[PDB]
Amino acid sequence: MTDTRRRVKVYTLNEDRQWDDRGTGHVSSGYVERLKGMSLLVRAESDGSLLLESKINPNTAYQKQQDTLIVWSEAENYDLALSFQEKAGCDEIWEKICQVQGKDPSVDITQD
Amino acid sequence: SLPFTFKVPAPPPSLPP
Repeated sequence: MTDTRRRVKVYTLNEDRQWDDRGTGHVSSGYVERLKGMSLLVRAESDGSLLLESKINPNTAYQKQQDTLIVWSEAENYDLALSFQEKAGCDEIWEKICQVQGKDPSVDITQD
Repeated sequence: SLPFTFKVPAPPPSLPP
């Protein structure tokens, strides 16, 4: 029954500049009132909680580091990554990011 | 079968930013 198309693992860059597993979940996009924009939303698989709510900032350089990884700087000293079970799901979210930023989804980094 | 499901990003170097 578990959806795999949008199933992801969320990572944050830790104090040793390695990656912390913050849990598996499912990723969607939606407009978030207080962030004034389309945002990436992850619900945790462990308990359904809101794990991630990240505005798609027009100026952020998102990187498609592999066919199933999207990586970006959320703030200073704060780096995030979404790892996708399905390349098709990664492509779906990459398209939304590229649409928000006015970029062609063929790029692998959205800002120069 | 796949070995694992979830890739992880590379650990970033200190230099260059």
